[PDB]
Amino acid sequence: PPQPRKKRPEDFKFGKILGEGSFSTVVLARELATSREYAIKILEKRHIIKENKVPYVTRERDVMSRLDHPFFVKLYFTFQDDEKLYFGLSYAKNGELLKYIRKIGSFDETCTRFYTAEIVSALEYLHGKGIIHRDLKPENILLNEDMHIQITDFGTAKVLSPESKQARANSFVGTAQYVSPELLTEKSACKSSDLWALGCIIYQLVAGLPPFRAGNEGLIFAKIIKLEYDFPEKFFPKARDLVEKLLVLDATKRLGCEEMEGYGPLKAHPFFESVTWENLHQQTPPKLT
Ligand SMILES: Nc1ncnc2c1ncn2[C@@H]1O[C@H](COP(=O)(O)OP(=O)(O)OP(=O)(O)O)[C@@H](O)[C@H]1O
Ligand SMILES: O=S(=O)(Nc1nc2ccc(Cl)cc2s1)c1cc2ccccc2s1
Repeated sequence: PPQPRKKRPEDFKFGKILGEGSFSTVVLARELATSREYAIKILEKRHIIKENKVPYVTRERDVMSRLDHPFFVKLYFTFQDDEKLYFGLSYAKNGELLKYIRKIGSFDETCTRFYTAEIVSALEYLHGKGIIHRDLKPENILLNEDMHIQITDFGTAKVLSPESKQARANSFVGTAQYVSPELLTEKSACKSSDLWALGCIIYQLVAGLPPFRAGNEGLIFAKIIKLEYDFPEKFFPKARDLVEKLLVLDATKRLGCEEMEGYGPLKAHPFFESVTWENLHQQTPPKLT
């Protein structure tokens, strides 16, 4: 069918900068005709052309256009003018999960469980569509007005080809603290690489910092491939067990991966015993304190 009229910059009143990326800026904007607020990601054409970033922009648009699930930032529209590309995104009013980890220091068990469950639910959806995120981290897990998660940053995601039953992706992307050992050693990532990142994130929610810590990337890489980390005291025992079943060097042995028979066993883990999985995005999140 036809679609709505293509939008233009003059259709919006732009407000504050929400954040700045290496080759993008996200600005809060109100659509004049509706009074709706959007986070509009803006890229300068000559800059991403000069700096060979066009593939990432195309990737972000293509991957986001495939998503239809409440735990992801939504791509509503795109438009361009002579100088710029514009992505109209849902506005995640409460910002990055990382902000809350820093502020509060350590999530309690109820909050760790709830937010872990939402991330697991989101990954189940993404992996079911054959998509690897590859840069899952608290900075990329935003929070909407109701404090549900909104995962973002899909420019470095990968749609695995169904036609070839593709399992491995060859682009080297990610963030050192959360990068999987297989990417470092085998030079490819798989869906299970996101489960490794999940393990790091669960650890971080409880411990306050992610498990592989150092002042530079190479030192972090060295720890990752040796599985060199420890748990702080008082780390919730069932959460520790879960993390130990995710932070596994062999990607085929991580709870939740295809070779471990998928998300059923992961959702069945004792840490999640009280979770109602079916309708998390309609549940009231526990207050973060
Ligand atoms: N949909 C959104 N709603 C609210 N805030 C957002 C949204 N998308 C991004 N932001 C904020 O804007 C910041 C900049 O995002 P952008 O994707 O342009 O760069 P980045 O991913 O932070 O940086 P880099 O691309 O260099 O890794 C984000 O870190 C986030 O805090
Ligand atoms: O189909 S696209 O891949 N075409 C593109 N045209 C350009 C032009 C200049 C630059 Cl720097 C990148 C792209 S890429 C595309 C359009 C668009 C608009 C807004 C947000 C993302 C994208 S991707």
